[PDB]
Amino acid sequence: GSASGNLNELALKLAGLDINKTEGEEC
Amino acid sequence: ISGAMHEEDEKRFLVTVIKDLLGLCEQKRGKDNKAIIASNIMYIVGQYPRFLRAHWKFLKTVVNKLFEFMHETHDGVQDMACDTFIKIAQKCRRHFVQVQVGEVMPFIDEILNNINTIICDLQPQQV
Repeated sequence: GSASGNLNELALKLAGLDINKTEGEEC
Repeated sequence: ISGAMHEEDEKRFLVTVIKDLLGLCEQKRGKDNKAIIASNIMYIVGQYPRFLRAHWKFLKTVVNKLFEFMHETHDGVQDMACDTFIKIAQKCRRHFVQVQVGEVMPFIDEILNNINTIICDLQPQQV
């Protein structure tokens, strides 16, 4: 098998994982 | 069940499991939820070195992401981040010392040049 690449695009997805950072929103 | 499937089934399965945990993480509101979801993805990845080992670009992204969470203030996350990091460094030790494809310098180097920026917020034990 050659296997060029694919997991590279699956990495940009993980880039979207919030939890804290700033978050300046409220009621 | 890590290692009970064929590496190829493992890949397909893990891509499905974490693509949707990531998706769930963005979905649920509240650091409490995101912290739980986040810890779990990390536990999972930690259990599948063989996966990580075969996919450098993903490995690197997980480790850099683990470095980010070492500055996370939400209770427990920092412990999760470090615990996962040690599993990964053991099981994937070579991939940090040898130049990987698409890179010019051993990843260890980048780590050594930033020890301080990375451990900044960590407690003594985590350090």
